[PDB]
Amino acid sequence: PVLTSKDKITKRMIVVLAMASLETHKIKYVLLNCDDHQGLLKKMGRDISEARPDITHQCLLTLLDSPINKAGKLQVYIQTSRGILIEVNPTVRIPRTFKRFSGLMVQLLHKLSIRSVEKLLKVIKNPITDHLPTKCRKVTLSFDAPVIRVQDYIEKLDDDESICVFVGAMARGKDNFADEYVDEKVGLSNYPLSASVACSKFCHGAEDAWNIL
Amino acid sequence: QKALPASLVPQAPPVLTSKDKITKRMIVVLAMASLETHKIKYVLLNCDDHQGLLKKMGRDISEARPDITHQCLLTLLDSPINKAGKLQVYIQTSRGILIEVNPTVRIPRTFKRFSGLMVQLLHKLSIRSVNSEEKLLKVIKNPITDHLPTKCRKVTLSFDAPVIRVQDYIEKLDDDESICVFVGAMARGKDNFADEYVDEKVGLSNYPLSASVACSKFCHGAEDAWNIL
Amino acid sequence: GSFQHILRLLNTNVDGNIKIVYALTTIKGVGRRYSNLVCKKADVDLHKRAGELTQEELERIVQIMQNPTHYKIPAWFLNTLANNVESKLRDDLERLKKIR
Amino acid sequence: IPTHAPKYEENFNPKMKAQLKKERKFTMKEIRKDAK
RNA sequence: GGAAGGGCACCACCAGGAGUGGAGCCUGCGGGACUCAACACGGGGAAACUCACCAGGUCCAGACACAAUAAGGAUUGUUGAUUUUGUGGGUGGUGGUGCAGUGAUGCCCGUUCUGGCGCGCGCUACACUGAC
RNA sequence: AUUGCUCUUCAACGAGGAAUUCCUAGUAAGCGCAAGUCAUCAGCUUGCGUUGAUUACGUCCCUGCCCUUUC
Ligand SMILES: [Mg+2]
Repeated sequence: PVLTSKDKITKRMIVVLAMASLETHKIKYVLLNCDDHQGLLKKMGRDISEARPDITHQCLLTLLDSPINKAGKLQVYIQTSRGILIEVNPTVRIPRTFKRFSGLMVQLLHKLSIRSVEKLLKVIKNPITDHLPTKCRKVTLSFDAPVIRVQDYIEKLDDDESICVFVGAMARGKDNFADEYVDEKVGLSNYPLSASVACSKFCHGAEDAWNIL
Repeated sequence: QKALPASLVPQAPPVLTSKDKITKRMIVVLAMASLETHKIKYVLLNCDDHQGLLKKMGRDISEARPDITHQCLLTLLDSPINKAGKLQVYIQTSRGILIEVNPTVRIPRTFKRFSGLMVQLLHKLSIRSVNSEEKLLKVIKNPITDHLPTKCRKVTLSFDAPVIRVQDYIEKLDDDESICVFVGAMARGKDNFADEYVDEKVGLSNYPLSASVACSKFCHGAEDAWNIL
Repeated sequence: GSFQHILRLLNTNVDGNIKIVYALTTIKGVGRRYSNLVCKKADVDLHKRAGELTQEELERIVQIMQNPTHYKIPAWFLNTLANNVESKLRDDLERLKKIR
Repeated sequence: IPTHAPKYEENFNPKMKAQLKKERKFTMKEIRKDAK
């Protein structure tokens, strides 16, 4: 069965893409990009470094294309830096190209939902916690945190439990976005990790831990 | 219980190069990269941005997607194994052009700047660093075989091939040897492009895998197997 | 004393491991032959590297370079229109176009 | 491992004095054809 | 049309050596799918769809409380307590938009000027079989 | 302006992709010297001389072109 926020009992891998830099600007509304709109964002006063929705597209691509999504054991939540929280239906097949991804995001943010004929992409009311499973463990990706084997971590946790991973799609910033909800922060690899690799890094171990294959 | 070595300070591992063949290393070949340039200024041909032009060339625009190579390079380049200096990348273009990627490079994350780098590389045949000390991207002479290590195992990613465990596979292989993977960056096509070079083809899973996911999934196996962390 | 691995001469960093002539050539305005002559006037043996140089040798070299004529360095030895042409070319081109 | 950024041009062109010389060659050739 | 028997060819096989194509110089000839339901799909110069867009120069940032100065004069472009000096001090608010003029209303968050190549030759290098 | 010399300045280039052209003995390749003698040529044409190789010198198997059957 397709996993949804309504169902809380089933064990699953939750991945929260915190600090997602998705924003629509009309001159028609178009997703702001670091490269497409440099002069405009200079007028807005925001630095172009933190104007990159490409990272979220890359993280979504690897996560949705990851095995566990195919096995029906993964759901993705995206928290926009502006404060917009987005749920991603596991069944979706997001556009592989970024330009078509940008056009999808602007449709989502304005229409608040995407219907093709269960919302594929649905904007939902904060906080994240109410949507998350009732019994679930929360962790963040921290470089400074101790390095832990993702596989060995998952087995030592319970079976009824689910796991939430809060990954920062931000280009640069302090790793305190999800400190308020999380109970402990862990390190995944010894070297610095990009958000996409960390999501790819994490999901493979759960596949090994849960024998998704 | 043991006295520490003379020097514990961590030093950067050597940057693997085609000249060196002895060291055990990871080789990933992004075979069948769809990278083509055409004067409109030269632009890397894209499936969506350019549709009428490739129709004039007579090439199927389904096989006109360089971003698949971009994401595979991105996920492959940023993998910790590259940070450990145990992985070195080759790209075989659909045209037959072989491109050597130095592990030190940092390709742009956005596709638009990535396209600009390919067209510069394909025309100038090489890319120089900002500090001007090494050629990060260089076109090299085919076949791939001469560049590869003297003792090395060759495998491809085949959906139809038996499903294997990457971690168990790498452990059972010898140490002095190396391992080559030939990944199909094509959106859809038959998996015989590396048949002449490879000796046996392996499947990483039953369900279909994306090219980037398979590269990311495979390399995690080496890092766990080799304790790269 | 200790060999000088690097030296500062005329506001330029010169490596000790290079010979005196081919080290002094690094200085702007100093080539191979000019450095050779400066050394020969300074009465410095050319076989020595730059690091073996004593302070007096370096100071004498400085005064050779700064006062060449005072030390008998030979005088012979020591050291819009384009746009108009473009416009004329354009006039030529347009007239020739009018012919054809 | 060390990381070095690649150097490239945003738009590739395959200074003006060379451009001036290039036009001369075309003008030299074009005139000679007309004379012939 | 077929068949048979022979010969020949660095425009054939075979074995190698030289080049050209990378760099510098010189020079001849010619000028409509969708690993991508939803989006994106006839487009081309960063941006600019008809008064736009891009880059710069002016004007706008006075709530209120207290105290002082102060009518024999604080401040104004000649005026008269509007300000000025010091201490404290709140607010996105000529906001917009969707709903049922009205509503503790859901949602979000400026002004005037000045400029705008394709095909080919030849020579030299990338050193210690070398350079001087 | 012209052609030489002196000094200084000191770049790209670390053997070159897909491909492609030529070549069997005084031959490939390297080096210079002379004359510009009605076409062509001006660091280009021609001539002259000096040093001097590797490999093959066999086949119609692939390709191509022929000969004979006054079959
Ligand atoms: Mg013969």
